[PDB]
Parts: sequence; structure tokens; C-alpha cells
Amino acid sequence: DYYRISEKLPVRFNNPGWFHGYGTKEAVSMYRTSNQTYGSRAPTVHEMPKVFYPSSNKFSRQHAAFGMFQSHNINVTLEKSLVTGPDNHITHYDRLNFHPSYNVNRPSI
Amino acid sequence: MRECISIHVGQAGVQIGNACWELYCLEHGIQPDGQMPDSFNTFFSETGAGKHVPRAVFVDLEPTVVDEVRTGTYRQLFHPEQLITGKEDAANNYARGHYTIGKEIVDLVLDRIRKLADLCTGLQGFLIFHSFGGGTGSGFASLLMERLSVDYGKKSKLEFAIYPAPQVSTAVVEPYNSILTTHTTLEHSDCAFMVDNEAIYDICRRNLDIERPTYTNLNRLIGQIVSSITASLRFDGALNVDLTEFQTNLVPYPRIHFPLATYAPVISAEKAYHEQLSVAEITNACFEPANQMVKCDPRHGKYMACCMLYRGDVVPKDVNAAIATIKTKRTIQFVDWCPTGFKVGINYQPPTVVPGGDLAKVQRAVCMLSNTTAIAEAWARLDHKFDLMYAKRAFVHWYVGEGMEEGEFSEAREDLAALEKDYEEVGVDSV
Amino acid sequence: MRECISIHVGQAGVQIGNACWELYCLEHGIQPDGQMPDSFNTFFSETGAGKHVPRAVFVDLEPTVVDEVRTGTYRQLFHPEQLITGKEDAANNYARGHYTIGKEIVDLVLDRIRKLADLCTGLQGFLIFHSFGGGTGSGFASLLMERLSVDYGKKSKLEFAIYPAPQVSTAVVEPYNSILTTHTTLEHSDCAFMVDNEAIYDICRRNLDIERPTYTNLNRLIGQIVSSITASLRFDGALNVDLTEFQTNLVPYPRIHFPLATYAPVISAEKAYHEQLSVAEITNACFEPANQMVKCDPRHGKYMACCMLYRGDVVPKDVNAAIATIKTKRTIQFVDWCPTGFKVGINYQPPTVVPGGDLAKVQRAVCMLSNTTAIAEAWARLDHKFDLMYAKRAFVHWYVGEGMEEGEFSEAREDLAALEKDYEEVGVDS
Amino acid sequence: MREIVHLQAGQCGNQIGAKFWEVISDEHGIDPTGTYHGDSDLQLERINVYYNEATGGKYVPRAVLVDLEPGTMDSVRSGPFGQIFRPDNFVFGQSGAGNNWAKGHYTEGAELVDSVLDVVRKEAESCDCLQGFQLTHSLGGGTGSGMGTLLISKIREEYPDRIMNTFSVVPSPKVSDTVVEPYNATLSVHQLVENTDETYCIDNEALYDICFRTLKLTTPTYGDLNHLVSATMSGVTTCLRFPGQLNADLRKLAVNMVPFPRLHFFMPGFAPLTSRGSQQYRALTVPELTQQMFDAKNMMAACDPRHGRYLTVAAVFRGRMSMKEVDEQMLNVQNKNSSYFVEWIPNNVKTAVCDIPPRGLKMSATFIGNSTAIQELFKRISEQFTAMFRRKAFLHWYTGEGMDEMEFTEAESNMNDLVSEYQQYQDATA
Amino acid sequence: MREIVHLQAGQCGNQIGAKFWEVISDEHGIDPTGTYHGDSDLQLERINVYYNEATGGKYVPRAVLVDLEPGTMDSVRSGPFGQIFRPDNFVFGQSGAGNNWAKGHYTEGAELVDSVLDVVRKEAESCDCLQGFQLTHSLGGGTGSGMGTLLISKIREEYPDRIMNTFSVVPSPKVSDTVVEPYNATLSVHQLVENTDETYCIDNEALYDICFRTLKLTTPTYGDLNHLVSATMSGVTTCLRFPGQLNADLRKLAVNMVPFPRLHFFMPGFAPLTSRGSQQYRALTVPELTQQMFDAKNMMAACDPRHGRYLTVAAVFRGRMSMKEVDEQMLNVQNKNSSYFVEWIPNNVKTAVCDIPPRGLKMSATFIGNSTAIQELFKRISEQFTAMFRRKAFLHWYTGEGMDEMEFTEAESNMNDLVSEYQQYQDATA
Amino acid sequence: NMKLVGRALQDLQDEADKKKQKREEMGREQKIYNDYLMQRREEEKAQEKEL
Ligand SMILES: Nc1nc2c(ncn2[C@@H]2O[C@H](COP(=O)(O)OP(=O)(O)OP(=O)(O)O)[C@@H](O)[C@H]2O)c(=O)[nH]1
Ligand SMILES: Nc1nc2c(ncn2[C@@H]2O[C@H](COP(=O)(O)OP(=O)(O)OP(=O)(O)O)[C@@H](O)[C@H]2O)c(=O)[nH]1
Ligand SMILES: Nc1nc2c(ncn2[C@@H]2O[C@H](COP(=O)(O)OP(=O)(O)O)[C@@H](O)[C@H]2O)c(=O)[nH]1
Ligand SMILES: Nc1nc2c(ncn2[C@@H]2O[C@H](COP(=O)(O)OP(=O)(O)O)[C@@H](O)[C@H]2O)c(=O)[nH]1
Ligand SMILES: [Mg+2]
Ligand SMILES: [Mg+2]
Repeated sequence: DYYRISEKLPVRFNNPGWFHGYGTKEAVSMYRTSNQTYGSRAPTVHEMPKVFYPSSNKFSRQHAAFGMFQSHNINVTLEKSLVTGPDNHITHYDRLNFHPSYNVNRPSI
Repeated sequence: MRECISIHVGQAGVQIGNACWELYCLEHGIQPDGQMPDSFNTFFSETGAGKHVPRAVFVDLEPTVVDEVRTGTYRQLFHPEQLITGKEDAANNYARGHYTIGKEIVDLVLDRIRKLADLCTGLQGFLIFHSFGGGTGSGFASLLMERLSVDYGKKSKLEFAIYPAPQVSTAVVEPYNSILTTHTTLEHSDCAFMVDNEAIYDICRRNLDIERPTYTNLNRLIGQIVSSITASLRFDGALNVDLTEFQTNLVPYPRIHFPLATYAPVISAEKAYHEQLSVAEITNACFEPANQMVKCDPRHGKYMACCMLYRGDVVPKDVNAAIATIKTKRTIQFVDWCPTGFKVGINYQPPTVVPGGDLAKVQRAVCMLSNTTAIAEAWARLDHKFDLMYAKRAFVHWYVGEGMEEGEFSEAREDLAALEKDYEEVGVDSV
Repeated sequence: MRECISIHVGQAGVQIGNACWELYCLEHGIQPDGQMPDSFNTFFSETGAGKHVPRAVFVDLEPTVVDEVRTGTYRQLFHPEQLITGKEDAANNYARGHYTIGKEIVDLVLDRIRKLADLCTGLQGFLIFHSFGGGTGSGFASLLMERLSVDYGKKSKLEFAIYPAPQVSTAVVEPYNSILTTHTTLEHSDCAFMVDNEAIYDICRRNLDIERPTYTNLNRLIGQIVSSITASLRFDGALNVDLTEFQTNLVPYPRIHFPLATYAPVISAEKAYHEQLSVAEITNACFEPANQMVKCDPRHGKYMACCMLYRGDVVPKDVNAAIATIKTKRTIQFVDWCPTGFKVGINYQPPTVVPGGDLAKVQRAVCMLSNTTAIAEAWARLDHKFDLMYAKRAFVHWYVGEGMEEGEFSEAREDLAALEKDYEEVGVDS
Repeated sequence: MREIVHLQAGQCGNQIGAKFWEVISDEHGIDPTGTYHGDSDLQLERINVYYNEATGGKYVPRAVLVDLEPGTMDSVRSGPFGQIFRPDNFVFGQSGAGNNWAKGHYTEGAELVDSVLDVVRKEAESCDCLQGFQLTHSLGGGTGSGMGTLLISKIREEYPDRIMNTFSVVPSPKVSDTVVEPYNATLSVHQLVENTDETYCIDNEALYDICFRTLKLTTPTYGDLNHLVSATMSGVTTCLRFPGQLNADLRKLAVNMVPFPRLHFFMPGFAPLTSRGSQQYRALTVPELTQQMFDAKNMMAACDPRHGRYLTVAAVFRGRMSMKEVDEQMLNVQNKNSSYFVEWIPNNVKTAVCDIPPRGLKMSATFIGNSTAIQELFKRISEQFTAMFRRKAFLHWYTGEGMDEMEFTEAESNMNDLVSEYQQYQDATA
Repeated sequence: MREIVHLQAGQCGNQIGAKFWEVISDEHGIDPTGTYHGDSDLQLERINVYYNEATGGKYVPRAVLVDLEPGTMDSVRSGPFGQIFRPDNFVFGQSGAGNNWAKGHYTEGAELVDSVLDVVRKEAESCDCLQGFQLTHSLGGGTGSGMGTLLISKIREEYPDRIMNTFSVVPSPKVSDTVVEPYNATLSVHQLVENTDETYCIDNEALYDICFRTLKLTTPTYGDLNHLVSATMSGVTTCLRFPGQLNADLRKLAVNMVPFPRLHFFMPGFAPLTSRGSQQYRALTVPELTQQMFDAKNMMAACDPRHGRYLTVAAVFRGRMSMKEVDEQMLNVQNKNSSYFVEWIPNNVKTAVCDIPPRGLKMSATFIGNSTAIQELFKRISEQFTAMFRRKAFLHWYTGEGMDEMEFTEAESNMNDLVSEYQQYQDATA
Repeated sequence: NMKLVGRALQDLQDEADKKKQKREEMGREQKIYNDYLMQRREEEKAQEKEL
């Protein structure tokens, strides 16, 4: 009814009625304890924040609980291609061209 | 997850303890039963009954301060094993609280520290609250960190306490307690937060128009302090500030762990109605010695390191402009060996407002933590008043009769003189 | 961007501030709460929530005058921190307001002025209002100017003040305050606007037909003087004139910063029905000795500098014809070293009219700030009254009892004698 | 190709420059938005002289608006053609000079010069082949008379070969708007003689009597004064922007106009000035244009040429006319008024023809002329400068800025030497 | 083929990469889910430079995110493009550093270096031919300036021939947010000089300066700073990912930009930065990009190159241009500002052209340059580190970690010997 | 080019209106909270008389 709520804050901060259960101290008495001023009055709408954002930690809790990432693969050996063509992969330890050619004559290799 | 445990000590520690926590229940929005109708885990903890249980231990040597918590509003909020009491008190006697009465229940609290330390997985630091004047707030308090040091060596042990006011005093035998506890706050303390009630009295009457304050009004602002430091833990920020981060950027030397706080703005709702508040306005009020809560003038000394904890709808742009305006000033001095003496922290969360409080609801604020050498005059006044006792031995028979050797009085006086000398060496400028 | 902060001192300063800030409230349209239903930003400080706060520091040594403002119509308009009070006053004693009672609250006003101009980005100057008669307006004003100059070596200090009237007087020990204060307005001032209440008494009765005026009628007439000065800062004009623009063209020597003001037309509605008002008509009454706000005749002296401030439905054509017509008048004198002694300011917005005010609405206006040497005779009458006191040493024990040395009485008398001497040197024509 | 960067300084220069940018916007058919709504192709052929290209068929004025006070910039951007200028081109400080030349030239002008220097260097390097610069300001000010001269001295070192025209505003002695105006005037002419290719001394009083008699406007505002000034600057570059039978430019005139570098001061002239009652009884002819312009009453300087000798005379004509008639009319006036022309230079008149008439009019002409009678005003300034300076009046304002005293002597000496050699060319035997 | 693994360190870095991976995903048309909603086939031809393939037309980042405080990545994954990242690539410790270089480098960095080394090994072996790595961090932290240096030294031993680029954040002296900042800065650059192929000096204060002046943003957040920094990183590799008329990559720039291995610091600039008002009046051309870049105001480093000499200059262009206008410009800027370019290297500039413009824009440019101005920053830290270290202040924190005192001296010596030879390269004869 | 300039001016106007509406909402909200305070301070004195 009052100020535009942040629409991420829970309805506990949209309705001050949900914090019932306190304010049950009686003034108007000679036996009034000074410490009763602490938590003396139930809140209203006006004393309740427009914006609430959390720091949600379920984004880290399960990774922390189930351990950090590690890898114990023995060897993924993946000697690669120095030429972009899918037909040929000539390696630095290899001095030989692949994809044998189509020559009319002199096929001495 | 990052957690903090409160070890509130004495009548002070109990009274600020609940006052800090009536603010804690409201920011996260917990009903006094202990339910939501995870920002809370740094103080609260889920049980089998799924409520948010205090990680806070209350210890006192007099029960009448405790049962008003066990009979007050939040009785069911707390678990009564946490609230620790004793049959007899120290009665403004450091010796009784350290040697005779303290050793009865010293083990019992330590298990309760351990069980709470068991519950938390990664603890950040320990929040200790006591008072320099009372025997329980001095004697039992002094005992507990010394073994808390040897149990948890690496753990941060933060220190909030009431330093005796320079003129008004609730006690006459306070300096004997005050001098003797200073050993523990130097070899068993990481960072101190000494404050006197007199300067709090001056601020609220001058600013908040409350001509007749009480401890409650004082307790709410002190609660506003501890919320500000650990706010960066609770809710996110552009530049989060954990407890280790400002610990590093405040302490030049291990013997120098005595900074000074400041909270701004601190104004009444009527006067706040017609004053625009900006970053520069609130950061200038932090440097006014009329708003310091320790009866010392930083202009008489020099800042070694200033720590900044902004809070509210603050922009990093106006922060740097405010720092630049502050830096271009001559009476605001700095030590020669600290060209850059700022540690800035920013939070989007605005400070909440408690029912029956004094501070107006404001969209922005600032917390200030300067370590300055102008505090050197504070223990000097204590030294003159203590030396005005010990030469002719007033009240010594009480402390000797408890079972402790009068030679410790001279050594305790000597170390504070040495500590004052160390602050003078920092005041020296390089050739 | 332009900002002016009022430092009104004393009962005169507070009552003037009530009248002046009322006019500023109606000029920009300020509600008594302070909400509009950026010409205001020179005077009214805009807060975040749409609230506007005057940039003024009302200071007085007794609470009763300021408390009326605290319970007045504009109670919510002013900052309670701005309004500074004191338990005990100087009670027509410069010494009490300079060495015993001032120092208790010299410090507090400095921090309040500190906060006001810290909000401001570019401060033009300080408009300071006080009186030479009262102890607070003379004593307490003297220290703040002394402390303002060391805090602000460059910031301007205009000085609008009440001078003792030549014949009527509200106090007996007034010349002692008047003589001792004149040192401050010499070495800690940039321009000065001493006004005696007697001159307006004749002017209001002769022109506005109010046979029984009051301080509000006087304070309202002080009101648009500052408004017509600051009109160029607040509103756009053909010839905008800042305070630095007219400070330069009014002060030939640092020891001569005492010009004389003049406002025109000043005429009631039933009167104003019968005369067409033109630029020539209003500028001629600005030179008439019967309309001077100081009891002196410039026909006995010579003008050395004049600031022209037109306002309203004015045309630069009619400006020059009026200036030329003025210059062909032997009855007006001028010094040899100032062939051109005019500084014309032109503003668009005509002066607004306050309710309960004698002045009718007029489409055009005119303001004068003429520095002439005929003011020097006024100080001479003060010298006659002061010296004839000091021979018998009347009321001296009051000032000595406060803790100030009686030798300053002779020194202050000696300074003004030299000040009168300097004005005769300019009166000499080579 | 041949571009112009329009400099702009002070409240004076900003207002005429706003008026000047309005008129040539009408000539090139530019809306206040920035697009082109004209009809003829020649209306958009040479627009790159004054305008710079922007995307979406937009053009930006190539002007650098400078003022020490931000208030005039608000008035500039709030006009009809307020949103045509690039906001980056607006350079301004927070504090003015207060009619003090020394503050504008040394203290406060030293901070704003770097920002303006970067804007003009950005604009100058943008154009391919910059013909030269052009500046408008007032000599009776603090920024244009002050820092505006400092801008000239710096960029002449930077860009020596480029032409420098100034439409400087010379104060009149009959009517003055400043008291310290001789000091600002004297210390500026010394800067003019050293570094200026050509000067147009335009006097406001000489504008006023035109509106009284020539046009018979009851209420001539400053807009009318600026409009007449705007017509002059358009009439100089009209042949540059538009083709004609005999073309010219600024260097076409300045090469032909100054026999010696020490003489670069002219009296500008504009021909078609008639009142509304004069439109009924008139016949637009070339002789009427020549007859009206050679009248000294049409002159926008404060000097009667009949007391001096016409060294050189220009007549820049706008329209389609007979070239025989303009040839004959100049020949007739050269022979009729033989005594008023010097004899050592034959055919003292230079003419150019621009085919395009001004918008809304059929025939017009412009006149630029150097005559010996212009020393009548410089000596009159010395009549006022020495009168005030001999008593050291108004000196502490300047002396407080850090400058010495010999600057007044050397500036007076240069102008005394200037009028001395100016005089000798009057009585010279061929 | 030519792949890049993006290393991520510190709170500074984690927000930089998150903003970076947003804009490049926009450039490659990847939704928040991870699928490809693009339109041009060029938008998906070279994606595997940064992404890896996932089943279902999905793509995953090849980035490893490291921080000692777990609170940061929760803010990272809760962003708009947070779910795109793979949880295993997130690596974190339980306790932070507290801006302490020591605990991150020696004490707690030792526990975390093993895990990050595994995933970067896994990402390395996944791709065909890695071009090199890329790490972003801040020099004022405890992890990025601390542990973040430990990964570089490890991967240089493991992968020496691969390129190593680092877009570090160097603290500013005027605005500093950490007291212990000089100790961390002095102990990080020594690690930076020994093991790094290429480094960019990014300062927040300079970034703060740009949005104040160039963009005129009233409330610029840190995201706008991340917007500018990510714009720099995209413009570096836009020639790698997309074809152009003149191609380049990291190694083409790396070979040309360091004449000697000891100087691998370059200050980057971004061309098309205009405020929204500035978009109204502009004409988008190659010279305007050259103009706006070659202003020192546009720079996001805290050093003015006017005080130094340009060693080498690089300008990578994004869009479709005709390079004759491009190529004529750097030839000119070399010639005119000949004093700021060294003479022992002719034709100091190398340029690259990428055909594909940035999304939502027509043309842009990025600049990489080596000047002598960078020693202005290192000696500035020396002015501050020596002041802190002469009194042994804040030493016990670093001393408690088990390091000796000679490490500060040698790191001080290494940075001093770096600037000493750096001065000699400034004052060298051809 | 005209697509680009239209987009830029639209964004500028949108953010201007957003800032204006936030400022408009802010001022009214503080006013109401004050309205709670005047009654809240009215009950406490009315409570005090009853004691
Ligand atoms: N600021 C503040 N100080 C308090 C408060 N309660 C007690 N103190 C201070 O504590 C000092 C005395 O110690 P107490 O806490 O009262 O009692 P104690 O510490 O348990 O020691 P004993 O009195 O011997 O039982 C006094 O000088 C007070 O200044 C409080 O609620 N707020
Ligand atoms: N014109 C005018 N003069 C006033 C007004 N109020 C006070 N004065 C002058 O002030 C003089 C007396 O000093 P006050 O201003 O009343 O008091 P003060 O300046 O605070 O000094 P103290 O009386 O010592 O406290 C009288 O002679 C009046 O001339 C006013 O409203 N209008
Ligand atoms: N003719 C004419 N003169 C003007 C105009 N605006 C100002 N002036 C003259 O400029 C002089 C004041 O110049 P000023 O503002 O002090 O110049 P600045 O100090 O450089 O800004 C006055 O004497 C006016 O007569 C105008 O629109 N037209
Ligand atoms: N430019 C920019 N700087 C940032 C940003 N976030 C943090 N910083 C800077 O990073 C520094 C803090 O680094 P820190 O978190 O201690 O690094 P870490 O110890 O490695 O985690 C501060 O000085 C900030 O100025 C950002 O988004 N942009
Ligand atoms: Mg107790
Ligand atoms: Mg009084």
C-alpha cells in the first residue's frame, strides 16, 4: 500500500504482521524493567526495508561439500595436425607428405 | 561458510549483547520464536527443529543481569545452556575475577565455546564484548582470551570494550582494573575498539535531541557499529570487506592495535527532514572530533591508517571525490610513511531501523575506522590517576587479600608507559 | 554556479532576514513549507526530497528574537541548526561582544557557516548584515569578519549595516560601539552600505504616505535593495552584473569602500496612478538628495564611482539618454580622475511585490550605488560626539571592566580621523 | 578549401555571434534542427566555409564559444537557434573577471586557455585549407578584452600566416558602461597593434543614433544592434561564399587595404538602411547606395571622416547590378571630395561584386575604410587614461594581480607612438 | 586451431571476465542457456577460439575462475550470464587473503595451485593448437596480485612457447583503496617482468576520468568500467576471430610491440567513445577515430605520453573501411608530432583491419602503444613503496608468513633497474 | 546511421524518465514516514500523561 517493494524481497518484508509473538510486555506499572525497552514494540510498515537482497551461498555450498575439481586421467595423447586439411596431418617428427598425388609420369617415391 | 561468534562478557556484554541482537533479529526478519515466516548463517544456525539458533555465549558472575534475558521477550529464542551465570561476582575487583571466582566456571564456558566452534565449519573471528571497569568485565574477561589464544592460535579475536570516561566515573577503583587488564589487550588481542560513555552522551544530546538518554540509547548505536563492520559479510557489495581485510590495513606494528571508530550520519528525524545527505557530507562528519566517541582530538596527533566502510546507496564515483577532498587538507594530517592510508568498503544494503530507536531512516551512511596516535593522551590521563593511587597504596589490601602479588601493579604501570612511548616513536617524522 | 550566504547578525539582522527571505520566498515561488507547487539555487539550497533550505545563518546573543522565527510562519522552512542563539547578550557593549560573550559562540557560527558553503560549489561572496548600535551587531560581528578573512582571504565580504542616525538614537553609548567597529569595516571589508533609520523615516512618510511606519516598513525597504543587487545573479538580463563586476568599478583605493545606495521609484499605488514612469524620471530621483538613505548631501561632495542597476521593462536606448542628460548638469559634480563613472546593470524580471506592502507594482525599476566623498561629513559628526564623550571619560569603566585596554579608544579615534583625511585628498582636484 | 573558424568571447561576443550565426543560417536555409530546407543549389554549394559536416544531413557551426561566466552560455543555448551549436564547443569557467582586464589576461585566463586551445586546434586541423580565423569581443569587458587578447597572441605564434579579423567593440566616451574601461581599453589596443591583420572598430553609440534617425525604431533593443553588426560580417565574406562578376575574399581586401602593418583599423559601413516610412519614397539604385554610404551619419564608428583623410576605401557590393554605374559613382566621389582623399595613393577605392543578393532584399553593399580620423578616438582614450592613471586610481585591483607598473607606461607609449605616426601620414606631401 | 584459455583471478578479475563473456557471447549470438541463436554464418565459424562444444548445439566457456573468497563466485553465477559457466572450472579457497600479497603467494596459494593447474591442463589438452593463455587480475589484491602471479610462473615452465597476455589493473596514487597497496605492487611487477609476453596497464582512475568527461555519465558504476575494459579485450582479438582485409593475431602484435624483452607494457585506447549528446552532432569517419584516439584524454592509463617518446604504436581497426584514408592518417601523425616519436625506429606503426564491425556499431578502433610515459607510474610507486619500507611499516604481516627481508630489496632493485635502462632508451642517439 | 542515432536518443530519453520517476517517488515516501512519526510521538506523551 505504501512504497514500491523491491519484488525480490520475501513477503515477510511485505507484511509486518508475520513477526507476531513479541511486544507482550505491559507498561503502566511501577514494576517496569528498563531492559524491557529492548524489543519493546512490534514494528509497522514504515520501519521495514524497501530493498532486500541476499548473498545466496547454495551457489558454492555443494561444490565445497563434494570437493574441488581434480583430474587423474593417465594420458589423453592427441598428436595434432599442422595442416588444416582434414585429409592430411603432417607432424613435426614426420618428414613425409600424405595424400599421395596423381602424376602422369615419374612416380618415384 | 563465514561465521562470527559473540562472547559477550559482564553486565555491559549482556546489555549490549541483546541490544545488538534485537537488531540482528530484525534485519534478517526472524520472529522471536526463531523462525522465518542465506545471509543469517554468520550468526545463526539451523537446528533439527529448523530454527536459527544463536552462536552467542553470555557469561556473567551475577545472575540478576542474566535472568531478565531468560525471562524477557527472547527467552525462547535462546538456548539456556548458552546463558552462563555465577553465584558470586567480582564486585569491581580484577583480582577476584581473575584468580578466585573466575577459576570455578572457567572450564564450563570453554566447553560451550568448543561446542559452538564445533558447529561452525569455517570461523572468521570471535566477537568479544566487555567493560574495563567491572571485575567480571575485567577479571574473568582477561582470563578467557589467554587460553583462547593457546587453544585457537590463528583465529581472530576482536575486542569491543568500554574505556573509562575521562571525567565522569561510575567507579573509584576502576583504574586498578583498567591498568591490569591492559596486559591482555596487548598480547592476547588482535584489534581493540575502546569507547567511553561520556563521548556517546555528548553526541546524542548534541545531535539526536535526546536530553535524557540511557544505556539503551547508547546500546543501539553500539549495535549500529558492529552491524556495519560485518555488513560486508552478510550482504554483497561492489568491494566486500571481510574481517581479515581491514585487519591487515589497520595495524602498522603488532603493539599498535588501537583504532578509533566513527558512525555518520547520526541525526534526528526532524533535522534530517530538511538536510540533503551525500557522500561528501557524511564523510566530513566522520572527521569532526566533536563526533568521535573517544575523548581525544585527532588534530593533536596524526592518522597512521584510516579504514572506510560505506553503507547505503553509495556510488564509487562520489567515494573517490570525497577521498580527494579529504586528502587535500592540512590539519587532516598523515604520517610520513603512509602516503595512501585508506581502505574502502561499499555495501548496497541500507541500515535498518529498530522500533523505539533514535536514528532516522537514511538511504546512505558511512563507518570510519582510523588508527591515530592522538589516543596516546588517553592512557596518559589514566597513568596520572593511577600513579595518584599506587604511591600511597589505596585499596591494595583488597587485591592482595585475593591472593595476588603487589609487584604486578608496578609492571602493569610500566608497560603502559612503554606503550605510550611506542606511540611517540610513530609520531616522529623522518629526517 | 552562483551562491550567496547570509550571515545576518543581531536583532536588526534577524528582522531583516525575516523580511529579505520572505521576498526571496515569493520571488522564486517558495511555499512556506518549502515545496514548489535553477534561479533559486543561489539562495535556496535544494535537498534531495524537493525541500529547499535558505543558505543563511541567523545569529544573535539573546534567544527571544530568534525564537519568534522558531514559532513563526516559516518555522519549518529554516534549519534549527542554522538559527544560533545565546543565553546572555552584550547589552549595548562592544567589549562584551568582543572579548567575553562573543568567544563562547564565535566558534559555533564558524562551523555552521563552514557546513553551509561546503554544500556550495562556487561561492560568490558573503552578504553580512549587522548594526553599529547594538553590542552583538557591532562586537560579535567584528570577530567573525576578523576570523572570516583569515579563513577566506579571497571571498568577498559585502557589508550592509545600520549606521547611527545623526539626530535620533536608540541608545546613549552607541558612538563607542560605532567608533570601535569602524576598524573592522576598514581592514576586513570590501564594500559597505551604512544606512541610518532616520533617512527612510522621511522617505517613507514623504513618498509612501505612511504617517506611522514600523520596522517592517523599514526592513521591506532594505529588502529589494539586496534583491535588485542579486537580480542579475538570479535572473538573466541584457547586461548581467556579478558582485565582482561592481566591486571593481566602485573602489578606486582599498581605503575607500563606503558607497551610498538609492532606490527608485518609491511611490504608493494611489500616488502612482497619476505619474507616467519612464527611465529618465526614475533616474532623476536617484540623484535627488531628498531620497538619500544616508543623511548627507552629495552636492557638498563629489561623486567618484556609481553603479547603475536597472531592473524590469528597461531599454538600453533609454539608459544612454538618461546618462547623457545626467552628465549635462552642473549641480552634479565629479572628480577630475573619473571621466566615466557609470556601471550599468540591466535585468529582465521586474521586481515582485510583497503582500501588505506600500509599494505598488511597477514595470521598471532602478538602483544606485554611488561612492562619493560627501559621506565623510557623517563621520565628522561622530568624531564630534565621540571626542566630547572621551574628555569626561563617560561609561569607560564598563568597557574597561570587560577586560579591554582603554588605549584602543584613542587608536580607533585616530584611525577615523585619518580616514576622513583620506577622503579630503580625493576631494582635492589637481 | 577556404574555411572560417568563428571565435567568440565574452557576453558581448556571445550575443552578436549568436545573432551572426542566425543570419547566415537564414542565408544558407538551415533550420534550427540542423538540416537544409533551402531551394536553390547555390544555397548549398559553399556551406563548408562556416558549417562542418554531421551525419544525417546535419551541419554544425564552426564556432568556439568562450566566456568566464556560465550565465551567458545558458542564455545562448536557450535562444531560438540555441540547439544548433555543438555543446562540446562551449568552454567556460566558474568565475568571471569583473570588468578587470588583468584578471582575465593573467590570473583566471591562464586556466581556460588550454581548453580553448584544444578546441580550436581540433577545429582548425579538421578543415582542409583554413583561410583564417575571426573573433568578436568587446574592449570594455574582462574576458573578451582580457583573455580574448591572450588567445590572439598564442595562436598567432601557432598559425602565423592565417588572416586575423576582429570585430572588436570600442567603448564610447559619451556613454560608458564601465568605470575602469580606459584601463581595459588601453591594455588591449597594445595587443591589437602587434597581433592583428585587420580590425573593425564598431561603437555601440554609433549604432544607437542609427536606430534613432535612420530606422526610427522607438525601442531599439540589443537585438537590433546585433542585427546591424551581423549584416556587416555577412557583407565581408558574401563574395567568398557566393560567385560574382568580380570576386574577392578577406585576403583580397587586407592585402589591398593596409599600406603599412601599423595601420589596420577600419570603419565598417552598410548601405541599405531605411526606415519604414522611407520605403514609400525611394528608388533602389546604385547611386542611392553610394550616396547613403558616403554619408558620415551611416557610419558605425564614433569618428567623423571629414576631419581626417581617407587613406583607402572598400566597397563590396551584393547583387546583380550595372558595373558601369558603380565604376562611375566611385570615380565621381573620388573627384568631388578630392581634399578628403590622400594624394600619394591614386584610385583609393577597391571594389568587388557578389551576384547573390541578401535574403529578402534586392540590393546591398558593404564598406570597409581606413581613415586618419580614427585617431580621434584613440587620443580621446588617452585623454581619459592619463586623467585616471596620474593619481594611481583604481590601481590596487590591477596591482594585486601581480603585474608591474611599467605595463601601463609602455602601453600608453605604444599608443602615443601609434597616433604620432598615424598623424604624420595625414600631413604628407606626395 | 588457435585457441585461448582465459585465466581469472581476484574480485577485480572475476567481474571483468563476467562482463567480457557477456559481450563476446553477444558478438557470437549465444543465449543465456548456451545455444546459438545467431543469424550470420560468420557469427559461428571461429567460436572454438573461446568456447568448447557441448551436446545439443551448446557451447561452454574455456575459462578457469580462481578466487580465495567464495563469496565472489556466488555473485558471479547469479548474474545474467552466470549459468553458462561450468562449475568444475570454478576453483576457490575457503579463506581469503585480506589484500595481502604474501598469504596469497606463499601460505594459502600453495594449497590451491595444484587444482587450478589440473583444469588448465585439461583445457589445454582439449583443443588442437592453443595459441596461448590470458589472465586478468588486479595488482592491489591478495590473490590476483598474489597467487595469480604463481600460476604464470608455473605455466611458463610448463608451456614456455605459448603466448601469455595479461590485462592487469595497476593501482592509482591519487585514489587508492588499500593501505598496503605499494607493497603488493612492488612485489608483483618483478614477477611480471620475468614471465610475461604482453601486459596492459589499466587504471581505474583513468577509467573514472573518461566517464566523467568523455561520456558524461552522472552515476557510472563499476560495470561501465567493465564495459570499457571488455571493449578493449574484444578489439584485440577481433582480427583473430573474424576475417579482414589485413589479418593479425596476438603473435603478430607481440613480435612487433616489444623491441626488447624487458619492455612489455602498453597503454590501450578505444576510439568511438561519445556521450549520447555527442551522437547528435557527429560525422563518423576514419579521421575522427584517429582524432579521438590521439587525444591523451581518451587514454585509460594514468600516464601522459606527451612527456615521453612513443617507441612503437599499434592501431587495430574494426569494420569495413577504405584503407587509403586509413593509411594516410598514421603517416601524418608520425610526421607532425615528430618530437614524440623515436628516431631509431622508422615507421613506428603497425595496423590491422578486421572486416566485421562490433555488434550495434559501424566503425571503431583499438590502439596499443609503447611510450616512455609508463615510467611515470613505476617511479610513482617507488615514491610510495620506499616511504613505507624505510620505516619497516606493515612488515610483520609479511614477515609472519616466513619470507625474508631481502625480497623487498631485490624487487625494489628489479623495478629500479627496469626504469633505469628505460630512461636510457628515451635518451638515445640514432 | 539513422538507425544508430534514433536508438541512442531513445535510450537517453528512457534513462532520463527513469531518473525523474525515481526522484518523484523518493520525495513522497519520506513525507509519509514522517506522518508516522508525528502520531508515534503523540502516543508516547499521551501514554506519559496516563502514567
Ligand atoms: N556502554 C555501556 N556500559 C556499560 C553497560 N553496562 C555496564 N557498563 C559499564 O560497565 C562498568 C562496570 O562493569 P559492569 O559491566 O557493570 O559489571 P561487570 O563487568 O560484570 O563487573 P561486576 O560489576 O564486578 O560484576 C561500568 O563502569 C559501566 O560503564 C552498558 O549497558 N552500556
Ligand atoms: N532598520 C532597522 N534597525 C534595527 C532593526 N532592529 C534593530 N535595529 C537597530 O539595532 C540597534 C540596537 O541593536 P540590536 O540590533 O537591537 O541588538 P544587537 O545588534 O543584537 O546588539 P545587542 O543589543 O547588544 O544584543 C537599534 O539602534 C536599531 O537601530 C530593524 O528591524 N530595522
Ligand atoms: N552593441 C552591443 N553591445 C553589447 C552587447 N552585449 C554587451 N555589450 C557591451 O559589452 C560591454 C560589457 O562587456 P562584458 O560582458 O564585460 O565583456 P566580458 O567581460 O569579456 O564578458 C558593455 O559595455 C555593453 O555595452 C550587445 O548585444 N550589443
Ligand atoms: N576497474 C575495476 N576495478 C575493480 C572492480 N572490482 C574491484 N576492483 C578493484 O580491485 C581491487 C580489489 O582487489 P582484490 O579483491 O583485493 O583482489 P584479490 O585479492 O586478488 O581478490 C580494488 O582496488 C578495486 O579498485 C571492477 O569491477 N572494475
Ligand atoms: Mg557487574
Ligand atoms: Mg541586541
